[PDB]
Amino acid sequence: SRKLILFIVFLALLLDNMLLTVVVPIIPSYLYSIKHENVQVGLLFASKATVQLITNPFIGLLTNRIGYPIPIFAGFCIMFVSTIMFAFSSSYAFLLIARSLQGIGSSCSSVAGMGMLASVYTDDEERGNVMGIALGGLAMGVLVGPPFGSVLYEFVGKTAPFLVLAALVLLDGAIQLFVLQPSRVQPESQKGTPLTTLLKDPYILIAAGSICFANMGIAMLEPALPIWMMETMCSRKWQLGVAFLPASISYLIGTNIFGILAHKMGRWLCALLGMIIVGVSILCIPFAKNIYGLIAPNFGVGFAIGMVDSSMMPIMGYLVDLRHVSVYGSVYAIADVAFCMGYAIGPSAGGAIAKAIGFPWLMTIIGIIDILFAPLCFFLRSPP
Ligand SMILES: NCCc1c[nH]cn1
Repeated sequence: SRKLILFIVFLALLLDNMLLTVVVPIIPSYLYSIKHENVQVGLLFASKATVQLITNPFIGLLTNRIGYPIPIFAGFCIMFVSTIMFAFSSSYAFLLIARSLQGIGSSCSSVAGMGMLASVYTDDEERGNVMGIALGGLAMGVLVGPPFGSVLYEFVGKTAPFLVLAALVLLDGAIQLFVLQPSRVQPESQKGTPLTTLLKDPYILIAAGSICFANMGIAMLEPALPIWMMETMCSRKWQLGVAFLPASISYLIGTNIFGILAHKMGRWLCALLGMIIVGVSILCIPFAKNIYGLIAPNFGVGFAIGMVDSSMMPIMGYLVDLRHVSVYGSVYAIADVAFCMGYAIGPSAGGAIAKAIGFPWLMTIIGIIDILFAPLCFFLRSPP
């Protein structure tokens, strides 16, 4: 019964994304009051991604030395401490510390869980099938985070969503202790194909670049779209809120269906078509005149990014087996670094560009870049 390991990675990713999305509404409002009674706010937002990017390679190396369960449980402990600090700390410095620890725990959870899922699901088809579910864990977390945080903030109080998240994290830790049992440190058999050799690989680089650009598109789109909506359409707050909902719904459906549909169609073809579709949707976003015009391109963006992720993570695992030794911590650290590359410089660079040139020009540039990179996914196809 290795399904319990899938549940642990699903719960870990889901709770991580719940915390990440509950935090985004609550933190600016709380700060916009203590200061009374641009640089630092962006630093607080990007600290999680920056620290996760920094500590991904170290966790990738550590998983080879001490196995996966100890990093997974450590990621749990760090996440629980970060949740408690979010609950009870009300200073900006402590908020930054909590964000940095959340990033460290996110790195541990993501890298170790993806490596463990790759190692226990050695089959090519089942690897993608379960990684679709694991990736849909993040989509479910993103979907059910903001409403959960909002209702628990409005009805009970500020610390209630964080306390409930901490209780759910404690239950996740109890089941982790029951199934993983990190009683002792165990090493893996062989070495790990040092990162210097993995990054020289053109195919691993192509997969990481496709993931990075597909995620950077949405990472620049998500914070820079509401500003342009207020500039042009003068939409209401709730319209600014439900505009990106189709992207999340479509990402969930696309991930959960293409985790299985990518093997029969071809993972390279799925990534190529995903890049083309996300580029086309990003190009067509600026032409929408109202929310009803933005309903479909956001769906396309989310669907295509789901295809890209669900086809490219199993490509990373397959490439490490095909050309290197079968150790996955380092390669999935590479993939996580590719994700946080978009997640870190996404908002700031996107805003800077949208200030220098118009928002439609930024969207056009992102779309043409994605479409131009799409042919590069052809080289990922198997020789036969
Ligand atoms: N690691 C986050 C993957 C993702 C979800 N949505 C967009 N990208």
